[PDB]
Amino acid sequence: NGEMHDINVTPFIDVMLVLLIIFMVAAPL
Amino acid sequence: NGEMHDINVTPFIDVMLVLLIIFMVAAPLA
Amino acid sequence: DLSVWGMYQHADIVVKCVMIGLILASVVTWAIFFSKSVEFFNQKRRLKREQQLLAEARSLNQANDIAADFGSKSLSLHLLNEAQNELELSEGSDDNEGIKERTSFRLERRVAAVGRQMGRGNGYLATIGAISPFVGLFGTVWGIMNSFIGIAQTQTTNLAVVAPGIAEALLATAIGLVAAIPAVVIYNVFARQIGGFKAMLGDVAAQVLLLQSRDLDLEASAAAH
Amino acid sequence: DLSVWGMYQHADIVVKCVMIGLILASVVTWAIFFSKSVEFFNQKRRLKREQQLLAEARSLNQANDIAADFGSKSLSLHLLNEAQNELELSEGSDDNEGIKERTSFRLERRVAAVGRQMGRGNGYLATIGAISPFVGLFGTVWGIMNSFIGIAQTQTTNLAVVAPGIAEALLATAIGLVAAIPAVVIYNVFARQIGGFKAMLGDVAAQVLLLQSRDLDLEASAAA
Amino acid sequence: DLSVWGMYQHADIVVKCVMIGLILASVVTWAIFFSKSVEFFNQKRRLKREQQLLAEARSLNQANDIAADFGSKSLSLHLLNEAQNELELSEGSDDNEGIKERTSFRLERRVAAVGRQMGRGNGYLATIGAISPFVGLFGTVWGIMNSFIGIAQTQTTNLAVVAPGIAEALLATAIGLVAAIPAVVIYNVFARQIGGFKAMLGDVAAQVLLLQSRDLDLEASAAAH
Amino acid sequence: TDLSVWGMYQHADIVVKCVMIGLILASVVTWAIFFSKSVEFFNQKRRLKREQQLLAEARSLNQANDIAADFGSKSLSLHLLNEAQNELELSEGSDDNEGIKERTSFRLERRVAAVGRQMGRGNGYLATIGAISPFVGLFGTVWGIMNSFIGIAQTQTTNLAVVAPGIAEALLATAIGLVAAIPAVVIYNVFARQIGGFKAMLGDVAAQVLLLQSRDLDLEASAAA
Amino acid sequence: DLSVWGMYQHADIVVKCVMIGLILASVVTWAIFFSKSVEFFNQKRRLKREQQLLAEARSLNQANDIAADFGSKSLSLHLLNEAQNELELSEGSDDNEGIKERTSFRLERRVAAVGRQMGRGNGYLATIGAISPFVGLFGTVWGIMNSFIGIAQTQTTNLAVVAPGIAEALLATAIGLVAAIPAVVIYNVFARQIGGFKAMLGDVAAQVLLLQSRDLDLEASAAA
Amino acid sequence: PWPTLLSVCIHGAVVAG
Repeated sequence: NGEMHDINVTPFIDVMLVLLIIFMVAAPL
Repeated sequence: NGEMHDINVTPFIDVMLVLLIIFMVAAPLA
Repeated sequence: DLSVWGMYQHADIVVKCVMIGLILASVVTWAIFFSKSVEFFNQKRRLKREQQLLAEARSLNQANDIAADFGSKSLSLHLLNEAQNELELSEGSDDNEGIKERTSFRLERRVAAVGRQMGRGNGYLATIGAISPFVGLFGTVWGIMNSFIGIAQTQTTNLAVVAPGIAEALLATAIGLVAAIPAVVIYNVFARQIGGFKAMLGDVAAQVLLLQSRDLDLEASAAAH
Repeated sequence: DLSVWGMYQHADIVVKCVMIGLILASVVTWAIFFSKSVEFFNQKRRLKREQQLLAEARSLNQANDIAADFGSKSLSLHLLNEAQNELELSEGSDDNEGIKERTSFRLERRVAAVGRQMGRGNGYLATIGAISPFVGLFGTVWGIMNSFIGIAQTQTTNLAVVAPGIAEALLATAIGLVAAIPAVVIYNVFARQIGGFKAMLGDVAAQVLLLQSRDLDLEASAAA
Repeated sequence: DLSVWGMYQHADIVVKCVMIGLILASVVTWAIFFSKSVEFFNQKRRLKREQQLLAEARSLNQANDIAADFGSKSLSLHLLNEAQNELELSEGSDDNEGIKERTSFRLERRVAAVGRQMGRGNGYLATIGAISPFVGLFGTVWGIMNSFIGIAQTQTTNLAVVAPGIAEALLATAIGLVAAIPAVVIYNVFARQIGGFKAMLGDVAAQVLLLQSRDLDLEASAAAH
Repeated sequence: TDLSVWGMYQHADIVVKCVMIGLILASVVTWAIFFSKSVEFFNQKRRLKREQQLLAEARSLNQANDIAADFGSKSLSLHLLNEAQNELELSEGSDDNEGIKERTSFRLERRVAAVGRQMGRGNGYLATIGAISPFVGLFGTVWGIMNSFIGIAQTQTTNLAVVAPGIAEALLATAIGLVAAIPAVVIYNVFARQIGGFKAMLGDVAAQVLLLQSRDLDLEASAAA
Repeated sequence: DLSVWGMYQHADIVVKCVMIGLILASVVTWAIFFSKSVEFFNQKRRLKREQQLLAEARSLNQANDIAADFGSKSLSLHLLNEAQNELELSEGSDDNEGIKERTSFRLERRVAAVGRQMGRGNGYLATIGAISPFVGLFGTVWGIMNSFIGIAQTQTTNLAVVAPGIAEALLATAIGLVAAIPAVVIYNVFARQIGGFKAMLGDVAAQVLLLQSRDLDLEASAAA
Repeated sequence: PWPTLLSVCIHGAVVAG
């Protein structure tokens, strides 16, 4: 059957990268 | 065939989560 | 502030409409789960009893007599009528193989049609399971954007001033997975249920097809005597 | 500045190119949806009405007389006149199971050919749906990498300095998500509609074989 | 602080629920592994031994005489009974080809039915190994939220504040993987074992069909002479 | 002192240099396969369309030979037509036609499958590159992250500005990893679609050859009445 | 001094066990590759030669004589014996359609069995290719978690004392991917090799059925 | 056999340093 129904969550990698840079810059002040 | 021919997501997510946690210990520690 | 409701209250309109759209997709996922599960349990419980009766049948005429009281909308009754209908539509022909072939072909389609009809709503579960991570994440990205565009103009330095927005953002992907995971689990369960039921209905279709093919050969031998 | 347009104009060449690539993919998706849905809805609605009129027929010539006023583009008339063509091409033959098998084979090829043509656009919908997230990921990584290359220029840093650089890297994935979301929805809508259409057309072809097979056996049985 | 217990008992109620839910998913996957593996080995071993005995048989009558001493729930004796029953129910027929088609069709149904029955537990294995990564991920997102809520509440970035959120994210990841890895291994082990076993059963079924078919053709030949 | 996209590769560690070279080689081979395969696929498709549309008017297998005779030795449809003619040529002593019809159906089905399988020849590279290039990217990434933390552990500095260049190399290894992945997985899917379409279309020509042969045999048999 | 060997020598016992687990998985995937590479090379080389020998044959008796000097492990000789044995067990009968059916069913069983029996190792390769990133991930997650609870107590505000623990943890996912990549490569190579081999063996079986099918019809015609 | 032994030999050459 041709339908698609499985999770793709790859854009959350983008959020993790954005979190990584803001911790790197802001956290040690 | 059944040949692996696709980008699987979860190893990528989990290693990036591991890298995020690494910068969440290291960066506020510094 | 600083709680799931208090941060939903102090969120962005677009992040609110994501959280609302995800909660609606979640309640639809549970509504279709209870509705479909209660139907499949009744259709399986019925068909099991029909098979336990028809397993005792030894001729097609005896199978019609055994089936005579079954519910109108029962699947086994429909198939027995499907086989008997071909046998009377074909009445003028002595080509038995033809009758077997046309009957086999009809029963096959009807079994596929029942299996397909039983799967009616699953496109919602497939869509919700595939899409709800993406939209939940669109909630995160937009919430990060509409807070970071604020610090870009306000020249902020304290991560704390933006931590509330980041928490409100990350809640949208938490809600994202909470809609996604039930929908994938339930879609995989109903795919297995339909496979099991369609196979079991194919078994009841084989029982009538065998009874017909047996009686045609026995009647042909009785004529050839 | 604060604007989506201004930060697009400010962004790096690679990520601007990714944003335009994903916007053109979003446009095509929608072009495919409107182009398919207006034709497919009309052809679904057409075929159902043919099945309503044919479902009462009892011999293949009677089904032809029912179909005789259907338009030349009717799939049901295409199947019926094809089953009548396999009879007329071998009229001078008495191999009845030969006529049945040749007809069954022709209608199987025709139903597959119509079904395969009915799905014409789906390759783009499936690909844009599965792959646009990864094009968004490449766009972001490149922006995030460029922001660390910005930090490597000087010992000075503040999150107010990197803010537009991480905002353009986010915008690249926001465009990726807005392009992927419609494509997955539209692909599943057509995958379910095509499955129903394949079934309706298959059950019309099944009725044509049944009509032929009975009337051919009954004609042969008249010799008794 | 303490290495795991102290860290777990300090975690948020949502993460405690995810942890306990995944530990239950872990114990059920090991339970159905041991529970079905000892059945599966016994069914593989018995079917191998029955095949090794039936391999010499040269008529279906001889195949009954060698198989009749097999256990009351033997798979091979079930197929020999099935083919013998299709013959005894058909004894008025002169067409042997109808006996061959009906026997082939009935054995194909029974091989498929045992194939479904042997798969009984695999829905858990295939589901848990597919979704426990995302259930772990949801737990990490909650730990990440709790870290930013900590920062927002103290308005500071000190490591003590994010410590509980990252502790939660580590545990939810770790148990997410500990649920996934066994389920993916055990699912592949049973997919391979099912393929091998269902193929052996299909080979025994094919031997019965061969042996019956050859006998019917020799009986027809011996009458025609 | 300063760096750029190239300068970052020029200062990188030998392990991640070797990974980046691996992805650029995977990129140039996946595009070289695409242009080579695409130019073949277009010419094969365009030839077969013209051959089918020209064969569509044939009324007997003898006429189809006269139509096809000037196609050329590389023609798929002349090959299939010969296969069909050769089964009659080898069967010349047979009175039975049903055997010829069956053998020809079997041969032409194997030829259609063989041409479909033969067009797939390069696809092992496209599938493998699309599957491994993400992982092979991550490895480079992780190795760069390790080298950055090893740099701190071996030098006792605590300023994250010395980490930034090292993790820029790491994220670049992921970036080039996706630049190799995405074309390969897109192009593998595209060709899998184009193979299925071509194999089905060739099957339509094979069906016309079977229909012509089957029909003209039944007429030749009728002429004995 | 924290070189790869020193990091392994200075790691937690649980993550040491993860390193050994992945290294043993790396050993077994390369052992399977060398073991099966010579098997496919020898079995495919032999079967291609046997096919080019048999492609000349024009009756089943000629094929039996051509193959008569093939070695006892020859797959084409095994299929020719499987076909010949259905003739000698059928000797007292004249249902040629029955002999053709029974032979077809036996050869398709045997070709399926050889294919299944020749994909022996793939359960390891597919499993290791799927799970080796995740057991590597479990190793690094555990290593980080140890280093964190390490700063939870004996609080040390210095970044430089955790950096070894970060590298020792990351090495577990690096070793994970070094095991995973060969497993996915080798698995695809053998999936494609088996696909080609299984189809080549199917074409040999098809020639045996075609030779027998002609021979029985020719004999029945010559008996008229 | 010799494939298993050869695999641990190449891993022995690669682990050295």
